[PDB]
Amino acid sequence: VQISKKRKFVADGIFKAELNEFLTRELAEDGYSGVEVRVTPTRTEIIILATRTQNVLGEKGRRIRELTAVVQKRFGFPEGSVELYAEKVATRGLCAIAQAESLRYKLLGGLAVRRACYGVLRFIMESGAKGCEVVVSGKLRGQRAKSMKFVDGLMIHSGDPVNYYVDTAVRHVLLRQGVLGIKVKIMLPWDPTGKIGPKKPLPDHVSIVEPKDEILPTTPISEQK
Amino acid sequence: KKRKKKSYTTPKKNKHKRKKVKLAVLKYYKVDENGKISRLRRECPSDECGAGVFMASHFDRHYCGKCCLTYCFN
Amino acid sequence: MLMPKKNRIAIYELLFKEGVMVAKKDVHMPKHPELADKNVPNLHVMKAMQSLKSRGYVKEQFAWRHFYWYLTNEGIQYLRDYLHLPPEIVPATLRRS
Amino acid sequence: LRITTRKTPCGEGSKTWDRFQMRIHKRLIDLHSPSEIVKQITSISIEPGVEVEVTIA
Amino acid sequence: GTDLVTDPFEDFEFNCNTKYSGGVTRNLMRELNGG
RNA sequence: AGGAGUGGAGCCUGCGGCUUAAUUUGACUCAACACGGGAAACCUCACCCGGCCCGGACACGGACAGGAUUGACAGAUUGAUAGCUCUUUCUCGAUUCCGUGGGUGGUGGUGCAUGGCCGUUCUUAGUUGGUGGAGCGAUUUGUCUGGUUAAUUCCGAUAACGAACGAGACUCUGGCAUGCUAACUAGUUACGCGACCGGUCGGCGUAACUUCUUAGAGGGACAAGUGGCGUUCAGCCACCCGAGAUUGAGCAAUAACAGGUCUGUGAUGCCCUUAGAUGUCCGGGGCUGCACGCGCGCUACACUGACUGGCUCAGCGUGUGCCUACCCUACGCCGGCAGGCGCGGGUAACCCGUUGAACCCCAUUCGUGAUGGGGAUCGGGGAUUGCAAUUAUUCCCCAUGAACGAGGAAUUCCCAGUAAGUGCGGGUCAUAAGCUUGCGUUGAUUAAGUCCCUGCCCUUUGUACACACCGCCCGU
Repeated sequence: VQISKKRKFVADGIFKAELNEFLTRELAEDGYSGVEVRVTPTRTEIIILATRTQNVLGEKGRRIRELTAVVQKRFGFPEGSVELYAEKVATRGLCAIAQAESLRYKLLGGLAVRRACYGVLRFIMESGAKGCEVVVSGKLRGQRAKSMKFVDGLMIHSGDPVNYYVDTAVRHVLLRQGVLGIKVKIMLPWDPTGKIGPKKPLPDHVSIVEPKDEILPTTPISEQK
Repeated sequence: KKRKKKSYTTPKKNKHKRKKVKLAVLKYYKVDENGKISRLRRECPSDECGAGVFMASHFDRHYCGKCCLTYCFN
Repeated sequence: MLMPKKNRIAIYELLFKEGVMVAKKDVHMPKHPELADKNVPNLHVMKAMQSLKSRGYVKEQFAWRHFYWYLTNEGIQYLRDYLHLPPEIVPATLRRS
Repeated sequence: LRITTRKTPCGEGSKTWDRFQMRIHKRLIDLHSPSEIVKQITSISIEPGVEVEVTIA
Repeated sequence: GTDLVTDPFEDFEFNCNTKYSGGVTRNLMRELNGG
């Protein structure tokens, strides 16, 4: 099947988005974080990064089998040409998807909203984040809809660096009285190499290398062996 | 919020159930009490269906149901 | 219900022979890309399996216009409670160790 | 690839638009070697996101 | 469905000026020293 | 003391009440009114001349071999190759036939129950803790006299110190490389043929690491140099040198609107319509008319206004076999060229294409001007080929004159490659545009200011206001 490069790339993006949404709503209870797709000669792998992999694979790899079967049967992959894996994410506290899901399940599971949100915030900051912000909007009891916002640390809002320095996620919690929106933003710490955060530093931060130490007395007398 | 506003006319309508006669006379009729019932005119010998194709007669232009078959001399 | 019976029995047989599928959310559509060539017109077949899984006692998983059905123990239990056919006709679920 | 949409899901407010943009960069490298070496050299574990195609003339 | 629970603290912060100001004040006081 | 472009001189649409049937649902100051990407013959239409197919897990009334659903133009319904003429009765012979119901859910209501998103307050610089000072306290200082800046931007001052958002930085985008990285798809070639009486000559001719083109790694601009003003601080002005001495945009705080969206959404709480589930029925007159009742638009004023396929000229992009058998088109059909027939190319720097009936310009010409100079309803020659077109698709011209040369109070937008003129792509889509979103091309007049109007911000001040002046309030 021949298809233009623009259409091919757009269809690849559509496939990534649809797959992400499907397995998000499928295994968000299992701490789903993200999906990556590697297309290589005869090898099309789908890596599912999730906090807990015990139920992502299930028992004897049943759930991984069902996921592979449904993905292949829906997207028309050749039989056995797609194998989807599942690996843990090292830093769960720096992903807004995982932490918004965690706050949702702490709110649904029974907890004071201020307590659950402050626990999430505390976990974000001991995970190493430079700052975080959780805003909970909706029915906070009563007819009117309130919105609370707990911001602890530092976070930028404007400019380009928000794209690679602030990671945000929005989730809907279905309560008996209505829908509650939870928005979590985490500002990643600067990290050269290792891919836990962003590589390039904040563009307004100018770092200075310390000039070499110089401790010499009035008369140069060196210590030699 | 707005429909076609078709409610002033026909407030209530009786059911369109037909009281078709149970005893078939147009379709099947014997009045001979014999196993062999025939037609006084030559029957169409077409073999694309069974040998007992049932054809009824009216004043003119009968409607049969599949292709509106009509008794004709080709 | 807008359903016949002959295609209904055929679709129960097909569902027995397959078990786990993914379907799109259409009703009157006889041209479904991934569920064609079953010796039967695709309208009745596809709606038929949608209704087979959507009676009110079997779950689903659906979004982006697509139904996802995995054979839980509820699927097999309703198989037993409704069709009363034991699984000794081995499904595609008893493999891949 | 440019796509310009209205920002609002409704039709209310000042007419504001989103100008989404996709850039597709493409390169060609031509050379002369037996196909065994090209199969050897394609296997370099190309990073995800880079579509690679090999063709013969 | 389920419903989220409210600490007396957030209840007071939300209903400090409402018909339920007296009740939330009393429940907060009961939280802080109710032994 | 400025103007340019005139809502009336060169192509229609949105909305507000009434002709038996039309002015077909949300939104009404900025912050509604070609907005819902809303260009609706069917289909998502639902004020349409009358209706038919289907609905059912939970408690139900008529408790099964016909209890009739969609296929005949003829001797008919107000349309309707649906059959209802009161008729009609082989095509699955379990489409189940009338009844407010939680419906294999409704584009049903509520955006005064919500989520998400968007708009705005608010395009301006604004906002906030901690510890410390002041006050009984609400609060205040920090967050400032002043100078400076586009900027709560800095200098500085200082009962505050140290910080956090916003601004800036940043990202994309132009503008410059006789430097680098090198390209059988567009651009060189003199060990060259397709040339005579020593000027390179187009399906083909392409061992220069490329200047035009493409795109990447870098460079380059910093108020850097000089002069002047200024606490000689931050800065401002001018001028050589420079491709450039702030190009567009994008992103964008805190606190808020009962702002819009339940008709974008298996995003949703609660509550509820028809047995035509907005389930279906390319069944079936719903517009688009013209008291500008309103809003957005289709809108150059004579040598400059116009014709030698005329040697200037585009660039942004789009384009086809998984439900796209509705892609972009070259070339040959020759009634006179887009074109209904053929035959090829292109999934694209490859073909359309050096962009298939081109601008501005050019003795059809006016030595002045109601003419040749610009289009006043409005007829033909062949029709892009669309279930209709008229009740929105469709292509040059014959000179019968258009108030034919600056426009009621009321107003909108705009500072240079800008306004305006001009066409070309994308979205919608079948080529579907007078819409929008972009792109080029021709190309200015004015201004380098101010707080007069309309508003915004930083301080002081008054207040009987706090629903915050569309406030409060006084007297028959």
